[PDB]
Amino acid sequence: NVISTLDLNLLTKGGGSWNVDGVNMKKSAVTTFDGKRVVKAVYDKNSGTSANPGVGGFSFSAVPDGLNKNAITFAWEVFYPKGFDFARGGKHGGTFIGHGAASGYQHSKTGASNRIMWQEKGGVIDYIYPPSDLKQKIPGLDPEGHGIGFFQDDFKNALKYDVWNRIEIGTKMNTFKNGIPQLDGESYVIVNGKKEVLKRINWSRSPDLLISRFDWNTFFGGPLPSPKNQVAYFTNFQMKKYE
Repeated sequence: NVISTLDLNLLTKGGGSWNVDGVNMKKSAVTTFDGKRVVKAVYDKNSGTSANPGVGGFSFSAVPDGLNKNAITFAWEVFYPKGFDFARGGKHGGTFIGHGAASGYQHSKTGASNRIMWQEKGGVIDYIYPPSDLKQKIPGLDPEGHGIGFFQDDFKNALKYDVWNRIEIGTKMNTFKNGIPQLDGESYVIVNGKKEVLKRINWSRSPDLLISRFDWNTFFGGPLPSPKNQVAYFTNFQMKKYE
């Protein structure tokens, strides 16, 4: 079940056993909200990617003690005050495979990523950057342009207002046969108790390229940035056994 929980009071000083670095708090801050220790994620009007001038969200990287390189789940809760405008979606974060680019319109032969995005009206999708020059049998799973979305129909308006939404994302490596990846990797997403699973993934090209870190980086879009100054709260970041 839950292997460990991030202590947000250590987020800017190494994260304890989560081995956090790469921290960019931007305008966000660890605080208390609804009696929980949370991060208030501050999204300025017109914030998003670096193509957008406002400041929004926050980021950090973690390699927790106990990270299982073959399969692992990360989980968190998020509160959207009534009135929050989800626009046309944005990122939370997720699990990165191997080393090298796998996000931001850039791919690599050795890296992949499995992330949560929100969508319009509070939807959720699994958003995957697969590696360059690696066979996939899942239709549309190609390492070109932006990442590939899954579960569009399955989490429509899943993210509700004025409550703690529970989100999880699980990642399980493919196996290898004589160094050949076997198109048997998996992903799953859970939102407020509903689980959807994706099988038949090649997550890497070689048995030394495995699950390597959790990268958190929340922001609107691209391409559509935050329509207004607004906040959301994140809490209870957990690393969990892959179910």
